[PDB]
Amino acid sequence: KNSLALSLTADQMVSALLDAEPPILYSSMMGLLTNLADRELVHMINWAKRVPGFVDLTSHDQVHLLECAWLEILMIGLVWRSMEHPGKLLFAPNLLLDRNQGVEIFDMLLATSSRFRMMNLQGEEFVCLKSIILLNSGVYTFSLEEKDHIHRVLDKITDTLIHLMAKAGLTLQQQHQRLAQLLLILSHIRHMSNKGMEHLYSMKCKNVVPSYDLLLEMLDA
Amino acid sequence: SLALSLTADQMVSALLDAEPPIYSEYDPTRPFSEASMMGLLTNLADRELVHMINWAKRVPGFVDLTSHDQVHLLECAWLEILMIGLVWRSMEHPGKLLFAPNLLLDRNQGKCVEGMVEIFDMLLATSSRFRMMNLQGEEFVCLKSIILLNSGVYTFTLKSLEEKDHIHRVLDKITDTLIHLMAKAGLTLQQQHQRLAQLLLILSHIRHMSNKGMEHLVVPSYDLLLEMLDA
Ligand SMILES: COC(=O)/C=C/c1ccc(N(CC(F)(F)F)S(=O)(=O)[C@@H]2C[C@@H]3O[C@H]2C(c2ccc(O)cc2)=C3c2ccc(O)cc2)cc1
Repeated sequence: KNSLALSLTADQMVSALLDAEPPILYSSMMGLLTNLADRELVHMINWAKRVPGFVDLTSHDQVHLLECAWLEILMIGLVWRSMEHPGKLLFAPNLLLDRNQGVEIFDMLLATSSRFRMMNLQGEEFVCLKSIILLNSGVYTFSLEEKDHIHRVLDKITDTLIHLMAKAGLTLQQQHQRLAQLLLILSHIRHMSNKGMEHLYSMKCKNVVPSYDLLLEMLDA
Repeated sequence: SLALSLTADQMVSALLDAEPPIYSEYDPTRPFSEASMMGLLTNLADRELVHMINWAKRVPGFVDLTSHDQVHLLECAWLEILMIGLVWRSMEHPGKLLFAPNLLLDRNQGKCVEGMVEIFDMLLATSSRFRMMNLQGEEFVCLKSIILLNSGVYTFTLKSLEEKDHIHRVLDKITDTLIHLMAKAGLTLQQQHQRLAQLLLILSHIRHMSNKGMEHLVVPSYDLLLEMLDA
């Protein structure tokens, strides 16, 4: 493809993703969280359309990626928002919870926030990671041209991460180490998403996960 | 500990040397029932686990951890480790899963067990991805060791902070090792960072498959893992 996305510099990629960032939204615990997530989803769709390369995909492939990524995306945002509140999860500025208000999944989310803190994760890195989640989470479960495009965009995001690190003065060795540390946390975000989904099902909340058709209609709108 | 003093070459040699052996029951009644196929796979996994513990003990850094932390890591990783091994064995058999030399199954056979075809299809896609990437054996063994160290590190006092820090340093050494292998192969710096990312991103898919596998469902107990570690 002669795609605009593939011509982007590291700086343009960061700029696009920072510009696409949704606002931090305000708020029965499950009731509150469901209402918040539902409002977040609307923003997520519109954000996804702004991730470079995402709209080059067929509508079907866009929906597939969103279906596979949505809860991981919510989670990573939660973790980012909570990074400067040790021991707490900032679901919203008016819904900031500690463990006691929880717990298995709460504890996993808190450990991720601690990891982000210990690594001094930067906003520019965060937005790259969130975009990787969107592009990567569904890419192994899809056509050939689409997968190739996704992987080329993913490679651009890698290049962008490395450029950011090099600009901040990290040595080559530090760059590769940090890249790996950031990407390895994604496996834990996937794990938490799967546990979350298993828990949404266990609480009889199958209804609240967005369907293929819901996402499709939301993308078209 | 000297694990963190290893060179990239020594890390690769240690991991290659540590590799566990590769059979299923001879002449099982075929076709399989749901019960009989699950019986075969359970028997195979159970025997593989014993060799997995022996392998884990030889992953540089692993035995520096407390016994409790060793078991925690194995509890979190065991299914992913079995699955990556399966995917690796299956690379040169497009459309098939080489559970054992004598148990080579296609996706239609996954249908014999309720819920299993979906996991089979994900495993097959991973094998195709490894093939498309020309995954090398030296890379494979690094990735498998990453899984062991990474999967449970986020779900663990001064001691605990030192345990986590040690794990992360060993993970850093394996990263360095992967990069060295790539640089030695002649990849450009850009190509190196790209391939590293591509490989680590597949690990999130392996996680996913393990989680789904665990669900749809014979899981090894804390006590069994601990006994095997001590023996
Ligand atoms: C009646 O109220 C109750 O008793 C039940 C209370 C309760 C409350 C949360 C629980 N989880 C574990 C966590 F986050 F708490 F640690 S979670 O299921 O994995 C699930 C995941 C994550 O936390 C839940 C919630 C969610 C998502 C979609 C919905 O439609 C409704 C809720 C998430 C979320 C993350 C980021 C964000 O920006 C917005 C939402 C578990 C029991």
